[PDB]
Amino acid sequence: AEIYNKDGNKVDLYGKAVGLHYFSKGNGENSYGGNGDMTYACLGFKGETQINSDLTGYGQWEYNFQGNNSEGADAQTGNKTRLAFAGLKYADVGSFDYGRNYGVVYDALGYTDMLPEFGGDTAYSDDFFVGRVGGVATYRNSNFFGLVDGLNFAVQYLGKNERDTARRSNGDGVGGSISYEYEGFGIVGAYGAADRTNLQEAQPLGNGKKAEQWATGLKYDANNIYLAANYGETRNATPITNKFTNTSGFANKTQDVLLVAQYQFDFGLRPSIAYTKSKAKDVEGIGDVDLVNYFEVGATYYFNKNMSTYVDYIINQIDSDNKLGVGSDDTVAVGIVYQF
Amino acid sequence: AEIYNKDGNKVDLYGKAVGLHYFSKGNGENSYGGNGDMTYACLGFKGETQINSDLTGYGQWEYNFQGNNSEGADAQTGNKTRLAFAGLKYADVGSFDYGRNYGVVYDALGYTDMLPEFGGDTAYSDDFFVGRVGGVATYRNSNFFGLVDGLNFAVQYLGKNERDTARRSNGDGVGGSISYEYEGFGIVGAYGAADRTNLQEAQPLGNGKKAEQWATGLKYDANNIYLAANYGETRNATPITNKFTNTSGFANKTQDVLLVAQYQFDFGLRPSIAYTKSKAKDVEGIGDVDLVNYFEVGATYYFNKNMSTYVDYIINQIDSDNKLGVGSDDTVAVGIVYQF
Amino acid sequence: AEIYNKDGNKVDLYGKAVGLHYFSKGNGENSYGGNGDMTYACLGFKGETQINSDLTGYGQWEYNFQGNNSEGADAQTGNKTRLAFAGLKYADVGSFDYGRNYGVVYDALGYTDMLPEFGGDTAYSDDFFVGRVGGVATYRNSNFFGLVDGLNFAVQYLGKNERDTARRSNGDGVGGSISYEYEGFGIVGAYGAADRTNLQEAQPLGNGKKAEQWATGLKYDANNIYLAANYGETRNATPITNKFTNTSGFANKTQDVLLVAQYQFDFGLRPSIAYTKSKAKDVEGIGDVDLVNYFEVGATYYFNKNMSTYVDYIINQIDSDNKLGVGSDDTVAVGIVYQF
Repeated sequence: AEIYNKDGNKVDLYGKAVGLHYFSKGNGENSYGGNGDMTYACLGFKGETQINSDLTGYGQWEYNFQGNNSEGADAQTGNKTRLAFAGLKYADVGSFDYGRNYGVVYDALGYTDMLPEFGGDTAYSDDFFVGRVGGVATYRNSNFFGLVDGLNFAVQYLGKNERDTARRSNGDGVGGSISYEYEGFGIVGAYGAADRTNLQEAQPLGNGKKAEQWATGLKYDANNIYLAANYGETRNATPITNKFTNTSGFANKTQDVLLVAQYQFDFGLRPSIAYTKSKAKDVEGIGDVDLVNYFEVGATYYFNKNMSTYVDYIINQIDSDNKLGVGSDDTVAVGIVYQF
Repeated sequence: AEIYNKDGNKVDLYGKAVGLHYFSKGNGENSYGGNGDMTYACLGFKGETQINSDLTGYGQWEYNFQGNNSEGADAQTGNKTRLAFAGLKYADVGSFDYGRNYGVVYDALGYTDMLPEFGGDTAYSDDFFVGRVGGVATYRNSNFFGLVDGLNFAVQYLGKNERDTARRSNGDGVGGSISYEYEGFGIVGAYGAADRTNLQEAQPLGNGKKAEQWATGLKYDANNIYLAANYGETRNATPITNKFTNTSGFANKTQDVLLVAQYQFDFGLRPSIAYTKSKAKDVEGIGDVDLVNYFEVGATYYFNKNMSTYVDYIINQIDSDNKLGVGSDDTVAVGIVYQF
Repeated sequence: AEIYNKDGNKVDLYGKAVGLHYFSKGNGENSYGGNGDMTYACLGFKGETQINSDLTGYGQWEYNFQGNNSEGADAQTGNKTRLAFAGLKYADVGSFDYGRNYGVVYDALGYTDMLPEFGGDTAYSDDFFVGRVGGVATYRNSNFFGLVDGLNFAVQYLGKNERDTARRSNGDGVGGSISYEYEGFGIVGAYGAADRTNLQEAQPLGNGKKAEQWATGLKYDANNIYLAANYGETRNATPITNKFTNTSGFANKTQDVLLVAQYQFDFGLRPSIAYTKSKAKDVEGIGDVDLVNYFEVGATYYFNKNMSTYVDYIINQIDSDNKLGVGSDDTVAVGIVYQF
């Protein structure tokens, strides 16, 4: 909600309270999304100041406050800053920002990341260019310097992040994307390669000294209709765990397909139908193994722009003999969202 | 403070900075409330949107930021989300919300939870239905569907929370309350029973497979006067620790009495007089032992609706030979509160 | 940004998103400021209510959210509340506040704590009276009860803080300051002494039962010019670590000199030139050792009051044979700040 707007500076303080619950049989250990209370709340700000007609400054921070922990020792579990960056937009020359932000490949994956509660399986956090990462410098151009409406691109420099954990670490890398949007249609191609840290390489699964990720996306967004499609691949980038051996590392290779179709009724109901499949190839010891494989049926009802509720049902297609131990049970999310 | 209110959506951003200090002899280890700096600050939001004339959506999140930690490793100690839920209110049909909220028995205990700094001893957190818990679905009706002014009730479903700690865990349960308020008078009855988790049962103290809690309250609230009274009981629900053996678990049984009398002078001074006693029965090994037992004399002065100060003095009646090791020294809290 | 102002109560919600990066050779282990992403964001509030013409209440809380952590286990690293206090200002009698705030000696050190990114080396946190500490009661008088324009003083009572760490602990103490400001000129003297805790005394380095710190400052602040100077000394107060032996404690004695000169161009550019040197004396085992020693060249450009960028370059004068192991490499900070 725009809580401030004077002297060319407007601040938007936003946030949401999400009452959420997951339903899965058993202890949800073998299910797709887990089982039980998953309530949480978000709080963040979006600032934008007009330094003059062509130059705009801006900044954004967003935090995740878990609402399913006790007030005891476990109180902070799951709490984190999602975004934190600042930047400048200049006329038609483009924009540049730095800090914790979305990797460029997400410019692709963003297409299908539209399910009510699940979806966007391949958009992992602190995983190179697919989701939110720290230390990214990002340049973005819109409409090819104003010369070609609908043609956009971005380049992104990822700075090395040596964390205590191989899963949350990364070496330096570069990534870019090109997308074109013409009247309800949109197409994108995104790609990024990077160095893997010593620790990442010291992991049991996966083998290489470079990490790659590219995805393409197609979408039809108009007339209350939303059909989007994604296909991407990766090398030594996708994090995987062998639940049996308790071994971890990255998939040597994965081929990812995400499909989504939705419709927005004028009365507030937005039904959703999706399909996701991500399969690892050449996993040391296992061979080819599905990481994600399901159908999704769900719906969101919007009371207005501030209130809504939804049910997200995952019809898991992963089978019980999945070599890595990926769960095979279904998961049903019900939630009630307030937001400003 | 209502920082936003447009298009039927109003957001209230609130918070307080509390300079606080406890005075107790010794290392406050044997005193009632501890000794030293207890400064803290709170920040939260309360949103409410009018979906139309009969339907209202809403949400609330509230966080506790300890202000007595260093900027070192201990910086996060005591930090937590107190509330986090969303819900809908429909005409005279009632309201329903879900997320982290107050257990139904607190509908009773809330009566005497009015001391300047202490009080509400029996309203523990993550303790079934007495204080704030996670995963509660709560339905509340006011004025019996609009048919009977002053008659209100609530039912509440508690979802199982299996935490690493027996103290912060719980099984599924149900609770409800009925209260009636007629011209300054108010009466309530609250009750809830629930399953105890494996771990809770694996504890040394307490013995059962179900946890119960009920409290009743009477109050006179009018003409600058506030006299409230509470009496409740519990079975295998109250958490207790034997400081000697370092053993823990829950009291098999407790009988709780809380008394409060206060007066609001027109010039801002609100003196307070209270009495609290909670006694455990059949504690394995000890027998009958007082958990809480004191008198309270204190005062709050309100400069205005945003500023105030207070002194809360606990005249501890617990004696030095208390079998569990509950402290016997007095505690005096002084604080200065700014709030918006 | 003043987001609220009604009925004599105004709240100012402020914050900033800082994209920041450090450049140092090697693993920045031997450099002055480290190497890599140092992005972060701040959020805090400042409230002030007019209880009447002479009496003002107020409160302030400020939090630091690190933006260079992953969304994993390390997510909370570096997060902390910087300030948290409440107080009252009465006519010309002065003000008094309590909670986490700035120690009185900082009334001196504040003079030179003006570098774009570095500087204020001696203003440590949770280090008695030099930086932010918890549990400080502070009385401040301005203009000597209104009788002498420009004459100000403060007294401060520090309450004992026994933390798990000797570095973050403190015993009771008292401190005061006197400063005088006449037309662009300002002079200050600050001093404080305190008890050292058992644990602090149990440390290998440093020897005493009392901790002292005093600093004086001179400054010329006018006509776009800023020249400030600080000289202070300490006894058993400055925390020091022997990187070789991995030993820690406090310097028996230190002599600190901080120098700063800056100029604000009308077009937004504020160049900066500074010099800092802090040298420990009588360090058990080493003798005299420099703790900090460098020159600083840097610049800040202000697009407007909400946006800016800067480069801070540290020309480290510490030499590679520094007995304690203090790093000798240079560090260059580049950052882009959005703030409201």
